[PDB]
Amino acid sequence: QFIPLRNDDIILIEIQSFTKGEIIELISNSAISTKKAQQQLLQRQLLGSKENCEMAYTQTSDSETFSLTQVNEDCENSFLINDKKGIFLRYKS
Amino acid sequence: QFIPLRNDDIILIEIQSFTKGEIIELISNSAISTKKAQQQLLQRQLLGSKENCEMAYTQTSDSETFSLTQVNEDCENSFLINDKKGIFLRYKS
Amino acid sequence: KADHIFNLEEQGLLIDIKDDSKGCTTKLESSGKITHNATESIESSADKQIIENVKDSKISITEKEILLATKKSSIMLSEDKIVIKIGNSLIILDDSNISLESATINIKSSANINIQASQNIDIKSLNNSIKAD
Amino acid sequence: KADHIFNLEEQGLLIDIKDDSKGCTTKLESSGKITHNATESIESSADKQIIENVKDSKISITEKEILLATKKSSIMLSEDKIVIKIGNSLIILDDSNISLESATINIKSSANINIQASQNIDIKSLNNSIKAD
Amino acid sequence: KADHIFNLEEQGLLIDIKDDSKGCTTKLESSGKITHNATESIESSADKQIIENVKDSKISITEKEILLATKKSSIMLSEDKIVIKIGNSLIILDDSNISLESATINIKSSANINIQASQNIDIKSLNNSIKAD
Repeated sequence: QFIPLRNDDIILIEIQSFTKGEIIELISNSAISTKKAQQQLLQRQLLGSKENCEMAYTQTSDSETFSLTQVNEDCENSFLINDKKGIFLRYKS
Repeated sequence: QFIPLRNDDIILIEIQSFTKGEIIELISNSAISTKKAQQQLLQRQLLGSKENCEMAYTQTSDSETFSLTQVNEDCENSFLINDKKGIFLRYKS
Repeated sequence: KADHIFNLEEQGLLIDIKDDSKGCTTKLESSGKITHNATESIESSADKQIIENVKDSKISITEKEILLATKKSSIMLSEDKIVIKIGNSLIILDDSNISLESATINIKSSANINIQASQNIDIKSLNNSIKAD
Repeated sequence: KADHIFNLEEQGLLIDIKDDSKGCTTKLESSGKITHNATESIESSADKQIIENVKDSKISITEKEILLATKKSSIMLSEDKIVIKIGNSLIILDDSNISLESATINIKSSANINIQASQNIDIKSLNNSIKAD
Repeated sequence: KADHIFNLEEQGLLIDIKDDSKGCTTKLESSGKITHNATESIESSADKQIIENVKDSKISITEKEILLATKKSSIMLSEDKIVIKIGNSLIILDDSNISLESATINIKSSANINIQASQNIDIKSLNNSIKAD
């Protein structure tokens, strides 16, 4: 993978000597399930600048949705896969 | 990514002081190639509860299959990509 | 304000492409049906053939012919030659000829039978050629 | 040296499948159009029906019939029986029979009217049956 | 117990949708062919036109017309008016009129020519109008 450190994250930094600092861990995210672990089971990767992607996988109490959505100005691409309906492809505005 | 710690995994835990424990490493998996590294080359991500997904990529001695399968009760979604045949989509039972 | 769907269900493909009011909906259902719909038109061109069969009942198209054929019935709309067959009963239409061949001929009407001719008439026959008044 | 595309745009599906020179391009545009193209042929078989409608103007196909029907006009290319209707004016063609029924009949030509018969002729009429020379 | 496939190969799309025995298989092969299959039916409706062309050999459909036209041959199944053209040879069928126009007319048979008329007959001619017995 090549996912370099974007801005606006939070990092522990050691200073191991004089003029030698290092980067160790991450204390940050961009994608979290803000619901109570019974309504949803999110497993996703946001990507890109402006965060206009998801490699989401949501399982609620009812279904399972695999999805590859995008949001733009007046373009909403997707790639849905359920267990109940099937395989989708959409383009809305 | 947001892949929180599911159950039934195995973890090294330090106890760095009194009433302060921490979580460091993972000693566990759910997806492994149980064959002899000449029959298969698995590179996959299982996902979700019940583990009914694969973002698999198998290269045997013959072909290369990129796949996004699902197994349910009487629903077998997929998304196959070979090098020999092409691009698939399936729904079986 | 468009929508675009591409399903795969136990029913089958349900490809519709909708505008705010218009649309073009196609299916391929697993119960053996193929349907199509539109709101304006359906065009389908080719270069040599358009053949539509239900177990030998053709409608074929070539660059010059149009057949509407079954077993024992055909319309051959060729270039400059039209044939209509039920063997043996024919109507052949040419550039300057209309021929009508059969075994028997019944011609009924109610009011008039104008049979003009801008040149001569050659009626032939056998034993009877009767009339009434 | 093939290409294969499967789009989804604001226009709609543009499925073309091209060889080095040949191709099979289909669309379903969101402006209400369905087109198709080929370089060799289009076949489309079925097992019971092929029905093509524009608000009651059919072309239907069964295992034995072919209808080309609208409101108040039809061609029923059945097996061994051809009907052409504008009610009330009929042309029924059988295995060994040609019947032509109407109200009035006009028959013009320019040069000849050969009406042969290999057996007898039974012309019937009413009050007038006139001629000229 | 359904199957659903959506390929893309060097051959082309092979979309089949199968039940346990039934099916609806479509292709678009890269060798210039388009085929379709079904086990029950094919319907295809529209709203204005259905035009099928192989380099000017139409079968067009409107809300009222049906043309089966090529170069120099046509059947115009309009509402209440049927025309069959090979210029110059026409058969025009109306509500209460059958007209048949040509240059020459040949009419053969084998057994009978019944030409009835429930009112008068106006045969016209020129120099000859011959017969035999």
